Amino acid sequence: ATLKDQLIYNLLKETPQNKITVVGVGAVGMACAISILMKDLADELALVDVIEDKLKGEMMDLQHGSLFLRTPKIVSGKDYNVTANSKLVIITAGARQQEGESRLNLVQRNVNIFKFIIPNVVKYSPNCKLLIVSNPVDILTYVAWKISGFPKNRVIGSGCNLDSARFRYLMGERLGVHPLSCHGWVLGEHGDSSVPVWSGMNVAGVSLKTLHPDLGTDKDKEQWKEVHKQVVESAYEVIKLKGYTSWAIGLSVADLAESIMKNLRRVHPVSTMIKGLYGIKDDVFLSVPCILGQNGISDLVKVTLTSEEEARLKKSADTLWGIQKELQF
Amino acid sequence: TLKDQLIYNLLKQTPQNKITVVGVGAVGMACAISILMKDLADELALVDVIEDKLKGEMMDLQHGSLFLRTPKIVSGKDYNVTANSKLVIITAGARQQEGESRLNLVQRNVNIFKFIIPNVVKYSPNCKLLIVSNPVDILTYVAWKISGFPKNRVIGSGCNLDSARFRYLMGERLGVHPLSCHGWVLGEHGDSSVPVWSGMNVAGVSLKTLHPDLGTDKDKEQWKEVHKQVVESAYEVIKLKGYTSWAIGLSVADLAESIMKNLRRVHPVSTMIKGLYGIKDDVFLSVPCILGQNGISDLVKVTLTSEEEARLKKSADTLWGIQKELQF
Amino acid sequence: ATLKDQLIYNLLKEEQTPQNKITVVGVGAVGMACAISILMKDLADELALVDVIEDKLKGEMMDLQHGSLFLRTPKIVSGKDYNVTANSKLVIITAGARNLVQRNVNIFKFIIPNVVKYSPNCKLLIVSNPVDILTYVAWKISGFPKNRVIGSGCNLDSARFRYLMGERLGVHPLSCHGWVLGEHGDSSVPVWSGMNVAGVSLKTLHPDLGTDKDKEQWKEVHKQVVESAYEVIKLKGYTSWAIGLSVADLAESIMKNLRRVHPVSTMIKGLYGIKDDVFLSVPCILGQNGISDLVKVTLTSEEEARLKKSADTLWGIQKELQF
Amino acid sequence: ATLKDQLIYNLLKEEQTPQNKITVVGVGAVGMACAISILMKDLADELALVDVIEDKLKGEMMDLQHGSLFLRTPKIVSGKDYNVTANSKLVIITAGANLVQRNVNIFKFIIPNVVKYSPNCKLLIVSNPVDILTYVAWKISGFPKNRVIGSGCNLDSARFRYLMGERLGVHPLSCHGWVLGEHGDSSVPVWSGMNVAGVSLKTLHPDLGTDKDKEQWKEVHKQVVESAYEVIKLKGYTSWAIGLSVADLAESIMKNLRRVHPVSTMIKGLYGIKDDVFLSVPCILGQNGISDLVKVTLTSEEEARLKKSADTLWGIQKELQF
Ligand SMILES: NC(=O)c1ccc[n+]([C@@H]2O[C@H](COP(=O)([O-])OP(=O)(O)OC[C@H]3O[C@@H](n4cnc5c(N)ncnc54)[C@H](O)[C@@H]3O)[C@@H](O)[C@H]2O)c1
Ligand SMILES: NC(=O)c1ccc[n+]([C@@H]2O[C@H](COP(=O)([O-])OP(=O)(O)OC[C@H]3O[C@@H](n4cnc5c(N)ncnc54)[C@H](O)[C@@H]3O)[C@@H](O)[C@H]2O)c1
Ligand SMILES: NC(=O)c1ccc[n+]([C@@H]2O[C@H](COP(=O)([O-])OP(=O)(O)OC[C@H]3O[C@@H](n4cnc5c(N)ncnc54)[C@H](O)[C@@H]3O)[C@@H](O)[C@H]2O)c1
Ligand SMILES: NC(=O)c1ccc[n+]([C@@H]2O[C@H](COP(=O)([O-])OP(=O)(O)OC[C@H]3O[C@@H](n4cnc5c(N)ncnc54)[C@H](O)[C@@H]3O)[C@@H](O)[C@H]2O)c1
Ligand SMILES: O=C1N[C@](c2ccsc2)(c2cccc(Oc3ccc(F)cc3)n2)CC(O)=C1Sc1ccccc1Cl
Ligand SMILES: O=C1N[C@](c2ccsc2)(c2cccc(Oc3ccc(F)cc3)n2)CC(O)=C1Sc1ccccc1Cl
Ligand SMILES: O=C1N[C@](c2ccsc2)(c2cccc(Oc3ccc(F)cc3)n2)CC(O)=C1Sc1ccccc1Cl
Repeated sequence: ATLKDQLIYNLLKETPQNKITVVGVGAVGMACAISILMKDLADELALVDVIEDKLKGEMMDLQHGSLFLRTPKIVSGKDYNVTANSKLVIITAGARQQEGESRLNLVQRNVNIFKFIIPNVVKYSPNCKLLIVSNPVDILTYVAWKISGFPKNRVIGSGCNLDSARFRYLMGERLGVHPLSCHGWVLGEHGDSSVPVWSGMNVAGVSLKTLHPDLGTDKDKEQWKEVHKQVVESAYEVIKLKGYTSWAIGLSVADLAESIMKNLRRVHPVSTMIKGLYGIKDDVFLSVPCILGQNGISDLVKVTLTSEEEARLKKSADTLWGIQKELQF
Repeated sequence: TLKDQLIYNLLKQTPQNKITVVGVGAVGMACAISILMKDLADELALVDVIEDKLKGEMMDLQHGSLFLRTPKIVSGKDYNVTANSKLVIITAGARQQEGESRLNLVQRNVNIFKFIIPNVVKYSPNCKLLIVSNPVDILTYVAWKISGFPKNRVIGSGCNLDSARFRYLMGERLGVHPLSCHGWVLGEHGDSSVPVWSGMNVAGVSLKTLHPDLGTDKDKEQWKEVHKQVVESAYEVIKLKGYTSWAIGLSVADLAESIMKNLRRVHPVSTMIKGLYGIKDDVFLSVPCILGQNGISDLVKVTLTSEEEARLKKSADTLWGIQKELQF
Repeated sequence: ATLKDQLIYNLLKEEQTPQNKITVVGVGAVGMACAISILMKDLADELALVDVIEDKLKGEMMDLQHGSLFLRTPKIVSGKDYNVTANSKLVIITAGARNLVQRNVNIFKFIIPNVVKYSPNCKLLIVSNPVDILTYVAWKISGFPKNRVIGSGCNLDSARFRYLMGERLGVHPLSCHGWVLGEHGDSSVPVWSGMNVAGVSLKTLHPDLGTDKDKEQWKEVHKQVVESAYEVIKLKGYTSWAIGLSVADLAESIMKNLRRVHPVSTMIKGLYGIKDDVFLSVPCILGQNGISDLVKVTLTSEEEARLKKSADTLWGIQKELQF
Repeated sequence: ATLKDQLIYNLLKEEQTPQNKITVVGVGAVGMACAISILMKDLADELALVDVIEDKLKGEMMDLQHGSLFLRTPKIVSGKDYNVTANSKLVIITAGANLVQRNVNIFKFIIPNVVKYSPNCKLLIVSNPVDILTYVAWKISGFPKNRVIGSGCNLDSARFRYLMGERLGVHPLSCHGWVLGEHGDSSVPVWSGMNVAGVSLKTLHPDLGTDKDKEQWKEVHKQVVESAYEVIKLKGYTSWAIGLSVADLAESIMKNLRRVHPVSTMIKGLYGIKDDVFLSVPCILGQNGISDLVKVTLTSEEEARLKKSADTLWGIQKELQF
């Protein structure tokens, strides 16, 4: 008999219980993978990409670290059979933006990628929650929702989670306080058009807007509006300096994955179907504070916005619908 | 100011558990993320020669602060940023191209070390040095010679990764988690590494006793192939993704953990093995070491078979050959 | 209107089934140490507590709930009725007052049918003493396959042994390997042949290891394991922290399907000349289906005889039990 | 030669100073809950335990030591002699016997013994009445106010957030609310700062925390007080919730996180308080203890409860001999 048979007596012959799939093993996908592995959120990790060499190499590199991890099974493949029975599927797959090329071009190029991915994911994990990271995240969340046929609670966009995370870091740096104790919400459209909700900004329940009524206005001597401007600046700066962003997004995604996998019911700024709110009548996804758990977005926090903040959200929803109506599905 | 209206200042201290990472490439950054997610430091310093990459990497880590428990992340080309580090991790250096040997990088990484090591020692004279840059065994010796530090404070990542990979492969063959599969890969980190077949066990049950052909050419199960798979492992990963990062990042954080927490765990790491196995030269290679707050305080004297001791001295002879032809 | 309705807009109605639920039966010193350790290791999305003393039970549940801000287990429940334990992945039995096998078999006769009724697919983790007999009792009453009925067995004995080994060598217990097998407690067997640091056999280096002609008296380390148990009980009246931690470690392998090897009590019929339905500790592979595999340890004639003697004793008691 | 010498080659002799040492004084239900929580959060490289009951102390130490295989704290020590506490970064006082003079007398022995072995430590006071006993520890130690911290309203605040969470169907982490002033019966819920995702509950419901409230949110604070008495009535004491809240404070101190916590501090100069009185306000907590304070703007009613508490505490404090 084999050494295995000489050493081990088998009792049982024969599904993963807390499986997570990462689609796209680029810099974002891999940072999501390592963060999830170090937070023990899954009993099985699946990786999918179209570049087979890179995919196998990334899987092997992770597997070689098994001794230091508590995720006993790490798999990869171009075939979505490796994703079967995932509780959560994270989409970080995307086309590399060409020089000159417009952003509407990239939208459709990523829609074409999504037209192949989403049916393959839903076929192997029909009851999964979809977590969209790929840009433009608000449009691609809508695309994922339309293709999948899933109820809106199971289609989550990373949205303004990173924007809010960056805002809190910058707030923290200005005040000499840990970002955990600095509260502030960046809502609406992820990226350039995001809305800092000045009314909600506080340390220990002390409203910064109450203490300083000029907060977030051009009338502000301290120019706190620059803290939101810097959120936008930092994204461009990181890309200019290292060519991409990975660690910050990976960490923010693992945080969302934690609330879903552990059914924590924490409130996060994530992209959801906001039709019926703030005068929005189109099928658009934008970030609002959402209760996140085992069934995805179960609830949403109704944030009271100023006329300016509400108009900004409306304008973003009109822009997103404009792109969404002209997409080829 | 709004800061003064909101916060009243009471006090107008040195970092207590500071770690520096030198070299922010794929290895350095994987070491950084692994250390950050294991809460090993109250302060993380990053050093590199590439300005842009350094600032970008620091900023990317800082933007994830909300999800971390390391309140201070700093970077700079000037080593004043590294002052009073408990542990300095060196990952700076030229890496293998597809198929290239680690010994081929020695000359240019030794020059890189001639600049780094004096700068690190100047700002952290009492730190422990953790060397990752390849060839790791020779570069650990180089760091030891340049620094003038006692041998206990100069640690090379060594065969820690080789042993982790071996245990993973053992685990996959037996259907057991690597944590429960015990086996030691010693000597040089690389082509001349030694799998110690005598110490391979699950729950104290010797695999060599149960299968006397273990690690021999007479083996029908070809267990010797598990070690070949360990030797080839970096070459295969380099061929597929162009470098290795995750596995080494994880193994370094494991060593950082034993040092920062003074655990006194036994790890296969690069060390001054003069006086052991008939070695009379200042050779650095992997043996099981007790790792704590003062680095390597103790060494485990592994009993090697005639053939296993042979293979280890072959590894030591190779490394000394390269080591001896070096001007400081 | 409610402030909840003014603040929160509901999207989903029906709240689903718990995915990673753990139940602790008996909220004594052992049960509560098991509970806090599992909570601080984030092994469960829901924790259920059961006891017969209703006031203590509610107080313990409330004390844990008040620490929620510092935890990642969003639901903590308790009750005398086993409906609170429904759909548990793992049920830990620490129930009964801390000779006493007959009163403990009788409470198991009430507890086990109640646990299996609400969680038919759970793994059973038995801690209550005599753990080896009570694991057999749980197996018989539940009707579960042997893989889903685990006794804490020699896990604590082995942990204590490794601690003492570590202290003697100046090495962390994690790097000190040694297995204490068979019957939990006084009759446990230290397997001297498997004792090592970095794969270096202590018995090979010192052939007198675990013998009376040993000048270093390493046999005393096992003697100290037994002595320490009595000492802790003499000094504080019970043991809680060490058993709590060891149980959370078992819970981790099970919940995370790690397939790590642990010294736990299992049905060892067919091994070491044992022909009866007896549960004794051997190294077991632990995962989502409980004990899927067992490590066949090579024992000396003396070590094998000690297990056979323990098996004859345990079967003697077991034979006379009525279910 | 010994098996240890045959197996291990020693490189270093000198084995010195613990880098991240924590001491727990009083191994009762509170002390032991603090100990296990700190051990499971890997906050220390060394744990020291002190008590007057020698048998219980050794038994508790041994029970923790037997769990070493599952921990990352390589050294657990105990003793009646404070030599075991030398060079602690943090010293947690949970020792205890109206009741104030009995505890003051216990503190007159403890605090000098702690300060001589760990002159640079931060003192974390849990023993009740925590606000008076934090003042007592500060007076006896002679330490600057930044290094003398009372657990204060940390537990009150945590309980409040738990109850808020249960009412809203939201995790306590996402439910924000501050309970300040005097720990216990006289604690002040700051209704203005209560929010979920920056949405002020008082703005949405102006009747929040008043008797005019049809939803009776004032009852959530009443329930915080009710729950403390209930837990004591049901199990005889509280341990897990306090051990966890202390471990959270220990984390921000040991890791220099600079997180904001409701803890007891010397509040002379604030809210018209002119006496040396300790009570809870949101404090920035790090490696030097309380480095900063958040100046919370309070209503007339909230400020009145806090000043009233300060007058009462000073009344007791002036009538104490030490
Ligand atoms: N939401 C956020 O805050 C945030 C932040 C940073 C980046 N991003 C986005 O995440 C995406 C990925 O970023 P990146 O840096 O990792 O890009 P990347 O180019 O490095 O990686 C993308 C990966 O997607 C893969 N891919 C392409 N087509 C695929 C397909 N049909 N199936 C599976 N995989 C496929 C590629 O092969 C590649 O490996 C981008 O769209 C980016 O804009 C979002
Ligand atoms: N098991 C192991 O020990 C192990 C495993 C994998 C890789 N490695 C080694 O780690 C090293 C780094 O690998 P990599 O993939 O990160 O290479 P990399 O090219 O991605 O990064 C190397 C970094 O070193 C920096 N650097 C060069 N000179 C420097 C200087 N004088 N000061 C500071 N920084 C300087 C570079 O600028 C670069 O950022 C290599 O030597 C590699 O072989 C070791
Ligand atoms: N296997 C080991 O290594 C190990 C180590 C230590 C203790 N133990 C055992 O664990 C058990 C418990 O220890 P303890 O110190 O917590 O005892 P304990 O007396 O403090 O607590 C026992 C609890 O069981 C409860 N109980 C009694 N009947 C019950 C019933 N029908 N249903 C539910 N609960 C019931 C009691 O009310 C009590 O709360 C003992 O049998 C003890 O010997 C085992
Ligand atoms: N939110 C809070 O601040 C909070 C919550 C709960 C309890 N507490 C307080 O914590 C304290 C302890 O609670 P407990 O349940 O553990 O009490 P306990 O009676 O169980 O334990 C107290 C311990 O203090 C020890 N002790 C007495 N004198 C001592 C001395 N001179 N030196 C060292 N140790 C000594 C006792 O021996 C005993 O072990 C009480 O004052 C209690 O009110 C505070
Ligand atoms: O950090 C980030 N790096 C990004 C990136 C990552 C790899 S290439 C580009 C990045 C950065 C700057 C503009 C930018 O513009 C876009 C927007 C959509 C699109 F399809 C392509 C580029 N994208 C993607 C992204 O969304 C973020 S977050 C961010 C972006 C802008 C403002 C504020 C925030 Cl918080
Ligand atoms: O640490 C412990 N405290 C105990 C206890 C718990 C509450 S009151 C008594 C304790 C101690 C001594 C004998 C004792 O009696 C028994 C009874 C039945 C039985 F199967 C084993 C021991 N029980 C329970 C227990 O099993 C342990 S572990 C242990 C016990 C004896 C020797 C070695 C070890 Cl490792
Ligand atoms: O949970 C708790 N259990 C307590 C206890 C602990 C062991 S015996 C009594 C507890 C509870 C109720 C009143 C009570 O009264 C006292 C008695 C003596 C004294 F010096 C201070 C307070 N003590 C101590 C304590 O401070 C808390 S927290 C708390 C207490 C009251 C209201 C609100 C909160 Cl958050």
